[PDB]
Amino acid sequence: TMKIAYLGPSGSFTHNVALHAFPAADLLPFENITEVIKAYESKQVCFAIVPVENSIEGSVHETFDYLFHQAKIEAVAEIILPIKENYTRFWVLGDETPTIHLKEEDQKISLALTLPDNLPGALYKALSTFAWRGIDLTKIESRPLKTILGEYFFIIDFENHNEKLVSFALEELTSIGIHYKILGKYAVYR
Amino acid sequence: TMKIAYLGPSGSFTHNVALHAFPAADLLPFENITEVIKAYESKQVCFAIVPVENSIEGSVHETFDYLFHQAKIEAVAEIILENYTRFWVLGDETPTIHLKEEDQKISLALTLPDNLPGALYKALSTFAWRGIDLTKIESRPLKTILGEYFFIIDFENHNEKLVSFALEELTSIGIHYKILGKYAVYRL
Repeated sequence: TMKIAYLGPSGSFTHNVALHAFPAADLLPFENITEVIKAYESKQVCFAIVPVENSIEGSVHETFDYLFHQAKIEAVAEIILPIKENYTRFWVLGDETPTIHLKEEDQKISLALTLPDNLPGALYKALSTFAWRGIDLTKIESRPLKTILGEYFFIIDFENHNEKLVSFALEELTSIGIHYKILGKYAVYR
Repeated sequence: TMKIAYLGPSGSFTHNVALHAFPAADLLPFENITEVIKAYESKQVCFAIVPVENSIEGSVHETFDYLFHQAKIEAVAEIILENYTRFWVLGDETPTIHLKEEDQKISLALTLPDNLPGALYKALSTFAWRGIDLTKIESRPLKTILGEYFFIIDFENHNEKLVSFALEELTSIGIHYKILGKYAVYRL
């Protein structure tokens, strides 16, 4: 919690976001999302703040590809910013849940799933696991696995209001042979 | 003397795709994907060739957004080789393509009830119980509010009457669809 990396330059939307999450902290700018996250990995900073999704353009490829393939870091808070495109989701990445007293709007968990034989055909099994328990899917996005055409990993968000039910959901995924990476468990602030 | 639009400039990857797919044709370049499709919409050309999926970036946002939000046209062929690996041929019927035919597929853009992604499992279950294999699932913002999307699914079109019942079932659930294409898949 001392030093915080954000997507530069100074006065950026991401800068504005990092100020609210960490008002007492030393905020250091980095030139691109990859370097922001690498800054944490190198232990220069304590948390990193990056844009992850926009209401018009969609998910930020750079953020999710790096977080899945390379990083061993989690989203620990989400802040939604109005833009005058309209709304963007920003994640606070780190190792602990920071204390943030902004208006809480939601609880979520984000997963990166890969399927057996990397077949998209078994996606329904993964979604049914959460569906039958009434855990609502709020987002799904596919990204290239960077192996061959037709192999992907999936970014899925679910409501995380009932964390113990979610835990069983994840256990069932495992029992089915579906592999997942937890990208984050976090509160959503607007 | 068929005129065909492709994503420019001359010597682009898409040119090269079109060059191999359509050796007898007059190939006209356009500056961006949106303009390529408009070339067809405006009847300047008989077909347009645009990238739909990239090995690194993934699905091409521009292509799918325009086709969903703005155009009322279908892909009539897919070629496996702004993007690098999957290309759609847009037009009104399937043209002669001088590549190896590999597959029959259909791509659908789905919207869900109250536009929340939560009912996606229903759309997928509809195809799953019939043994219709999905080969891709992508989403794009609906451009309404954050958390609202439309969903692109590609599936095998091996059994067309089974597909027809699936669509009926989608309908009965209140899931709506736009057919982005019914097409054969060709390999360069």
